[PDB]
Amino acid sequence: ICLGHHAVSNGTKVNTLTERGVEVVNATETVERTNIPRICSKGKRTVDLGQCGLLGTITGPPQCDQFLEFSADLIIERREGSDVCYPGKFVNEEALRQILRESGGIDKEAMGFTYSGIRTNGATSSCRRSGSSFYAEMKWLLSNTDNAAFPQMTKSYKNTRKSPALIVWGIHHSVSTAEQTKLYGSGNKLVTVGSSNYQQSFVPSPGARTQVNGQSGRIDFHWLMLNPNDTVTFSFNGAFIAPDRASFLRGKSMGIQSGVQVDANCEGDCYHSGGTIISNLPFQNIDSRAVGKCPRYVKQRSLLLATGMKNVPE
Amino acid sequence: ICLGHHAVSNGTKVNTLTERGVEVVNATETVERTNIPRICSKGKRTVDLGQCGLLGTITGPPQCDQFLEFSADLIIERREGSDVCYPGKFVNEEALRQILRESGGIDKEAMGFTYSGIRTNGATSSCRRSGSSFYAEMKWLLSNTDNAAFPQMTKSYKNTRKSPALIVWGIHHSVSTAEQTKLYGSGNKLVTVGSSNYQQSFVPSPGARTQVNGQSGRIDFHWLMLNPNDTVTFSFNGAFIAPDRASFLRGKSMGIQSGVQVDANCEGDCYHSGGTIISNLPFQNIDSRAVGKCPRYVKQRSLLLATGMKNVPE
Amino acid sequence: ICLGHHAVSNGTKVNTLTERGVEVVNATETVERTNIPRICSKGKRTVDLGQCGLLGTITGPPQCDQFLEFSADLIIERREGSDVCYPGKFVNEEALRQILRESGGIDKEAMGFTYSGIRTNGATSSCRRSGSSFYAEMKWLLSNTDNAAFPQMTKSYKNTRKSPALIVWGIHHSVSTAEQTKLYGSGNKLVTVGSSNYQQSFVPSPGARTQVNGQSGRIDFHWLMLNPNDTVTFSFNGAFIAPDRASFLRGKSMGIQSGVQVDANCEGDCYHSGGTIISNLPFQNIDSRAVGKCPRYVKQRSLLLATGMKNVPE
Amino acid sequence: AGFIENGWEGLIDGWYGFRHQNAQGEGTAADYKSTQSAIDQITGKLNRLIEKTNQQFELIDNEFNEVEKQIGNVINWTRDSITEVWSYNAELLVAMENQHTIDLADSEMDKLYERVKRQLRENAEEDGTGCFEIFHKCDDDCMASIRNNTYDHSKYREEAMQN
Amino acid sequence: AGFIENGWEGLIDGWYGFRHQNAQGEGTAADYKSTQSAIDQITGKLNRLIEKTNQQFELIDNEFNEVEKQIGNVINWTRDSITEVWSYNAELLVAMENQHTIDLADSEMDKLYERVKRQLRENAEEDGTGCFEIFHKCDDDCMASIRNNTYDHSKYREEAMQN
Amino acid sequence: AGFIENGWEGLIDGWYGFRHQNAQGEGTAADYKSTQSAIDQITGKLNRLIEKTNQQFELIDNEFNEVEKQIGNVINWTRDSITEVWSYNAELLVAMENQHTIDLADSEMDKLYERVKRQLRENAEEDGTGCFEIFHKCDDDCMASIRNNTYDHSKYREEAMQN
Ligand SMILES: *[C@@H]1O[C@H](CO)[C@@H](O)[C@H](O)[C@H]1NC(C)=O
Ligand SMILES: *[C@@H]1O[C@H](CO)[C@@H](O)[C@H](O)[C@H]1NC(C)=O
Ligand SMILES: *[C@@H]1O[C@H](CO)[C@@H](O)[C@H](O)[C@H]1NC(C)=O
Ligand SMILES: *[C@@H]1O[C@H](CO)[C@@H](O)[C@H](O)[C@H]1NC(C)=O
Ligand SMILES: *[C@@H]1O[C@H](CO)[C@@H](O)[C@H](O)[C@H]1NC(C)=O
Ligand SMILES: *[C@@H]1O[C@H](CO)[C@@H](O)[C@H](O)[C@H]1NC(C)=O
Ligand SMILES: *[C@@H]1O[C@H](CO)[C@@H](O)[C@H](O)[C@H]1NC(C)=O
Ligand SMILES: *[C@@H]1O[C@H](CO)[C@@H](O)[C@H](O)[C@H]1NC(C)=O
Ligand SMILES: *[C@@H]1O[C@H](CO)[C@@H](O)[C@H](O)[C@H]1NC(C)=O
Repeated sequence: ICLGHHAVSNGTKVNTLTERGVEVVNATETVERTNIPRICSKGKRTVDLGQCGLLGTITGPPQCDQFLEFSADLIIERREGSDVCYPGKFVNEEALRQILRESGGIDKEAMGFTYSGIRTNGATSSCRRSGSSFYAEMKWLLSNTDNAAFPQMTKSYKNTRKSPALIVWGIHHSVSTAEQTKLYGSGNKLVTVGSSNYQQSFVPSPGARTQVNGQSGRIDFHWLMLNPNDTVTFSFNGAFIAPDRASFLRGKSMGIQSGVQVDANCEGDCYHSGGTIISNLPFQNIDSRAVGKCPRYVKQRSLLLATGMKNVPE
Repeated sequence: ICLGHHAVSNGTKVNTLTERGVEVVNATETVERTNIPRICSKGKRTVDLGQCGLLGTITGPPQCDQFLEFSADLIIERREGSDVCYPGKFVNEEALRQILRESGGIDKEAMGFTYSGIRTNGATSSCRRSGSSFYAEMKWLLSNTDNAAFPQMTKSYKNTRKSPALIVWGIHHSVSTAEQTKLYGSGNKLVTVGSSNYQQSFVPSPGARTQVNGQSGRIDFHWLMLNPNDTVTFSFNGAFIAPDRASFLRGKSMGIQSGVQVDANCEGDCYHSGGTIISNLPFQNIDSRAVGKCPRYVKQRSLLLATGMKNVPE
Repeated sequence: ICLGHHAVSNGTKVNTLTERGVEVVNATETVERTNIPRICSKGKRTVDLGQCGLLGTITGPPQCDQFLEFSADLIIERREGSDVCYPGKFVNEEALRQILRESGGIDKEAMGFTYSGIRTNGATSSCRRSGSSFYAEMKWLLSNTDNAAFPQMTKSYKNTRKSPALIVWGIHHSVSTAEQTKLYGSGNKLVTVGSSNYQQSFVPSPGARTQVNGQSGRIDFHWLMLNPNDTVTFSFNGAFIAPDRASFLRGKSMGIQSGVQVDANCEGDCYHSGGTIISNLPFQNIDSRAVGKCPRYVKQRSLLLATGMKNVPE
Repeated sequence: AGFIENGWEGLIDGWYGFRHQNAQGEGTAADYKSTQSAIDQITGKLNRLIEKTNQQFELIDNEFNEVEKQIGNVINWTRDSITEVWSYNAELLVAMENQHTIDLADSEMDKLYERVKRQLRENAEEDGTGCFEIFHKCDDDCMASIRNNTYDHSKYREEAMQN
Repeated sequence: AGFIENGWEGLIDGWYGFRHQNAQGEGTAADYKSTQSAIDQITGKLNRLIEKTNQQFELIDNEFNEVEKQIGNVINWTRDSITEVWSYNAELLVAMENQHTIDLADSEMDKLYERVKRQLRENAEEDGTGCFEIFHKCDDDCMASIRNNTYDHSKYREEAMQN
Repeated sequence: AGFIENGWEGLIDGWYGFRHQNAQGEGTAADYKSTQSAIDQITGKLNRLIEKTNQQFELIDNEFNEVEKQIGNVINWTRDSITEVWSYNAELLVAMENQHTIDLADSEMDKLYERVKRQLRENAEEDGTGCFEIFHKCDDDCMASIRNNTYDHSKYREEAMQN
C-alpha cells in the first residue's frame, strides 16, 4: 500500500525564511487593502461639524450656533469648517483641538461678569445674523462714548465644579492706532490674566493686515483651564473680548478629519480621511495616520500567510 | 524493553504558535508584577527634596535653604515640594527640571554684582525666615526713595569655568501700576538679556492676580546657560530680581517622582512613583512611565515560558 | 558504506536560541562597523556651504554671496558656517533649517517694495564687502535725517506663484534708546505682520548686549511662508530690516552636517558627520543619528549569522 | 513532501490518504486523524494571528491646518520609525510562520508513514518512494484493516516471512 | 510525546527512562544523557531570555505638574506606540520559544528511541507503541547493558534470529 | 551532526559525502544533491536578510547648535527607544536564524542517510554510527551505483540474505 499527500494544479506563492516564491496549496492575506469610503458611525453618537470649526464651538460664530453644547462619541471635522467669523486666530490652537476631540462634547456655564461704566454690545459686518452680530459666547468690551477712556477694570471667576473649566478670552488688534483710540481710548492697554498655574498678560498690536472676511483688524484668542476651586483673574483696560460662558468637558470621545459621508449602516473603529477600515487582519496598507483601533500600518501591500502544505504537482 | 517520558498530575498551561492552552510540565514567568513599595536607595547618594521644589534649589526660598548646594546620584521630588515662596512661575520649567534631575547636584558661585545708586534688600511677608525675607540666591532690586526713579543700569558676568553656568533672573509683576511706580518709578521699564546664543529682553505686566500665599503680584523666573568663556549682559531699569550666584552642574544623576519611603536596605535601578521594580525578567506590567534600567513595559499581565516538556498524563 | 558531514579545524562561534558559543563551519557579519571617512557624493549635486550658514542663504551676509540661489541634491553644513554678519539670531531657526535642508535649493524673486520719504541704505562695519555693507537680500530701513521721525509705513506683497514663498524680515535692537531715537526717531515703534495664517506684530527691545563681531546691537530674524494667491502685510514704523527678495523652494534634497571631505569617487546614501556608511547589511553600529537610507542602528557591535553547519571535529 | 515525489491532485478528499493496488482492484481513501491534526494546527495559527488590538490611538497631526514645522517633523520622524518597525515585524512573522507551516505538514506526513510502517512489523518490506511492498496478498478488507489501525502484526506473519 | 501515548507519572527520577519487564522482575530507571541534554538546552533559553538591559531611560513626562498639552500628547502617543511594539514582541517571543521547547523535547525522545533501536540490530523487533519485543530472554544485567550502551549487537544474534 | 560522532576534516569536496572500504581499496566522494540543497537554503537566508530599506530618514537633531532642551530630550528619548527595539530585533533574529540553520543541516544529513538506507532494502544491515554493514561484498562500481542512486534492490538480495 502507498501513502502520499494532496496537491492542486494552481497553487499560491508565498515567502519563507529559506525561499521566496514557494508554491503552497492555500494561502490567506495579512495586509488589509479594502476600504469603505464612508464614516461608519453605526451605534455611535456622531456630531458632523460641517462648516463649523471645532474651536468655534467654544467662541460661537454664526456657523457654530447649533454646536455650542454638543455631545458626541465621534466628532467629525470638515475642511469647510471655519473657527472664526471676524478674522482672528487661536494661540496653541492644535492643543485645544486635541483637547476638544476627546472631550465627548462640551457644557457651557455663565461666568457672571457684570460691567459698570462701559459699553458691551460690539458687532461687525462679518459675524452676521439678523444684522451685524458677534461671537455668541463672547462680549466685545468697548468704551462708552465714541472716543472716551477705558476704566482700569478687574473681573474674576472661580470654578465651582469638579472638572477643569475652559476659559477663552480675546485681544483686539485694530486696523490702526487711531481706531484703537476710537474704540478704547488713548494710552497703553494691558490685559493681565492670572491664576494658580497661570501668569500672563497681554496688550494689543494695532496695524493694517490683509483683508480677510472684509476686515483688516484681528482678534487673538487665548485660553486656559481652571482647576477645581481655583480662581481666574482678568485685569484689563481696553481691546478686550470678554468671555460670557466657560466650557466643561462632558466625557470621552474621538475626533477625526474626513471628507466622506456619514453612514449608520456599517460599524467601525478605525477611521481615516478616506473612510473606514473594517478588518480583522493585523496589518493594513491604506493610511499611516489612521486613528482609532486599527491594524498596524506597514509599507508592504501584501504578505501572504500559508494555510496549506507544499504544493508538488505531477 | 520500553522507554517513555515523564509527566505530572497538575501541569501548567502555556501558549504556543500552534495552540493556546497547552499543558506542560514546568513553566516560569516572563512579566514581573511584584513591586517593592519603597525607593530602594542602597549604595546611592540620595537627596529627598521634601517640601523643597527642584527649581527652588536654584532660587532659594526658605524651604530650600538646606538644598542650595546638594550632591546626589538619586534625586527624589515630592508632591509637597514648592518651587516658590513669593507667588511666581518658571518659564520653560520642565526643561530646567529635566536638566537639574541628571545634573548630579549643583554648585553655586557668586556672580559679583555691585550696585551704585539703588536699594537692594527687598522682602515680603511670604518668604519668611526670622522676619520678612526673600529668595536666598536672589536680590530684589528697587529704587532708593519710596517713589523715585530707576537709573538705567547695566551689569554683566563672564563664565570663567569649563562647564556651562546656570543664570536665573526675575521680572516683577506688581499688583498695580501705582505700586510699580512706587517701587521702581514711573515710565517704561525694559529688561534686556544678551549673550552669544541669547537675545531677549523683557518688561513687566502689572495688574491684579489671584491671591496666592497672600500676595497678588507675580515674579517671572527666566534662565539661560552661559557657555565657557562667554559673557552675559543685563540691561535693566526696574522690576528686576537680580541673581546673586550662578549654578554649575556637578556631574550625572537621575531624577524621579515618588510618594513612597526611602530605603537603604534594598538595591534597585528601576523606579516609579509607587516604589522600585527589583527583577531580572525582560518585561514588566506595573508602570509604563518607569525610569531607570527597567524591563520593557507590556500590556499583558502574564506570559508563561515553558521550561518543561509536553504533559501527557494517564 | 559510511556517510558523514564535513568539518574544519578552526570554526566560528555564534549564538543561538539554545546555546551561546556554538562552533559552526562558516559565518558572516550582520552589523556593519566599517566607515568611509568622506562624504561620498558621486552622481549627486552637492553644495558645500563652508563658512556660509544655511539660514544665511536667505538673508545674504558676505560669506553667503555665492549661495543666494543654489540648487542641490545634497546640502552639507559646516561647523565654521555663520548665519549672520551683524550680530543677530533666527526665531524658530531649527525649523527653518529643516525646511531648507530638503528644499533642493532656493530661488529668489524681488518683492517690489518702493519707499517714499525715508532712507534705505544702512550699513555697518561687520557686514564688510568693498567697505561697510549689509545683508544682500535685506534693506536697513532708517529715517531720513540723522534724528527725525519715522512715518507710519505699510507695505504688502502677494505670492503670484504656485508654491509657498519664504518671507524673512528683521527687527533692530539698538545699543541704547538714544541710538534707537537717533536711527528711527523717538516714540513707540510697532512692527505688525499679517496674512491668512499669520498674526503677529513686534517691537524692539533696545539695550546693551555682549560685543559680538564688534557691535552690541542685535537683529531678530523672523519668517513665514506665504501660500499661493495669499498676501502678506507689513505695518511698521521703525527698527525694520525689510526684505528685498522672497525665496521659493526648488524641489527635494537632503541636508547633513559633517566635517569630512567631499568625494565624487564613491557612491553613498547613508551619511553621518564622520563619513559615509557603504553597506548592504541590515544593521550598523557607527552612529545612531545617521541620516539617509541607512541600516538600522543597534547597540551590539557584532552579531554573527551562521552560514555553515555545526562544526564537530575529531 | 520530500521523497514522495509528487502529490495526488485527485485526492480532493483530504490532505493525506492511502492509495493501494492489490488484486481486488484499486483504492484511494483519505486519512482523517493526521489531516485533522494539521488542519487544527494551521487553524490555531490563523486564530492567533488574526487579532484586534484594543489599543486606541488618537490624532497627533492635522491634515487641514499643518502644525508647526519642528514638532511636525518630529512627529513624522517617529511615525516613519514605527512604520519601519512594524514592516519588519510583519515580514519576519509571515516568513517564519510559513516555514513552520510547511515543515509542520512534512512532519505530519512523516508521522503517518512511520506509524503505518510500525503497524505491519515484518509482514511487508520497504521499497523506496513511500510505498510498502506486501509479501502476502492482502485483500481490500485487509487494507481497510490497515487504514483504521486494526491490521494484526502476527496473524499474517510467517506466511509473508517465508516470502 | 507523540505515539508514546502517555507519560510515566511515577518517573520522578528524570525526564526519560527505561521501564522493562523480562523474567527477573520489573525495571524503571531514568536515562541521564538525553535528560541532561534537554535540561541544558532549556537552561540556555532561560539564561538568554532573562536579561537586564544596561540602557537607562530618564523622565520625559511630569506626574505632579502636567506639561504642555501638545508635547504631552506627542509623548503619550510615542509611549503607547512603543508599548504596542513591546507587547507584540513579548507575545510572539514567548509563543515561538514554547513551540521550539516542546518540539525540542519530542526530538530528544525520538533520538533516545532511535539510538536504542540501532543498538540492538536484529536481536529484537518493533511492536507499535515505543517498546522493543525481545526474541531472546534478556536478564536484568543485560537490560543494564542496554541502558549504559554496552549491549552487544552480535553475541546474542542467531539465538534471537531463529525466533 | 548527532550520532555521527565527528566530521571528516579532509572532505574539502563538499558538505556531505560517502566514505567506503570494501575490498578494492578506499573511497571518499562528496554528494552533490543534499549539499546543494543546504547551500541553496542558506543562500536564501542570506539573500533575504541582506536588504536595503528604501526608507529615508532626515535630520531631527542638530550637532552644531543644540536645539531646545525639552524637544531635545523628547527626541533623544524616542531615538533610544527605537534603538532598544532594533537591538532586540537583531539579537532574536540572528539567534533564531542560527538555530534553524544548524537544525536544517542536521535534517539534510538525516535525509541523505535515510534515503541511502531505503535504497538498499535487506541487502545490508545497520550498525550504530552512520555506517551500513554489507553482507555481500560490493565492489567499487557497486558503491558508485549506490552513490548515484542506481543500486538495485533485489539483484543482490538472497545472496546477502543468506548471510
Ligand atoms: C483557503 O483560505 C481561505 C482564507 O480566507 C479560506 O477562506 C478558504 O476556506 C481556504 N480554502 C481551503 C480549501 O483551504
Ligand atoms: C472645593 O471647595 C468647596 C467649598 O466648600 C469644598 O466643599 C470642597 O470640598 C472643595 N473641594 C476640593 C477638591 O478642594
Ligand atoms: C520550575 O521552574 C521554576 C522557575 O522559577 C524553577 O524555579 C523550578 O526549579 C522548576 N522546577 C522544576 C521541577 O523544573
Ligand atoms: C578660556 O579663556 C581663558 C582665558 O585666558 C583661556 O586661557 C582658555 O584657554 C579659554 N578656553 C577656551 C575653551 O576657550
Ligand atoms: C563564508 O562566508 C563568507 C561571508 O562573507 C563568504 O564570503 C565566503 O565565501 C564563505 N566561505 C565558505 C567556505 O563558505
Ligand atoms: C490664483 O490666482 C490667479 C489669478 O487670476 C488665478 O488665475 C489662479 O487660478 C489662482 N489659483 C489658485 C490655486 O487659487
Ligand atoms: C509629514 O508627512 C506628511 C505626509 O504624510 C506631509 O504632508 C507633511 O508635510 C509632513 N510634515 C511636515 C512638517 O512637512
Ligand atoms: C498622558 O497619559 C497619562 C496617563 O498615563 C494622563 O494622565 C495624561 O493626562 C496624558 N497626557 C495628556 C496631555 O492628556
Ligand atoms: C541627546 O544625546 C546627545 C548624544 O547623542 C547629547 O549630545 C545631547 O546633549 C542630548 N540632548 C540633550 C538635550 O541633552
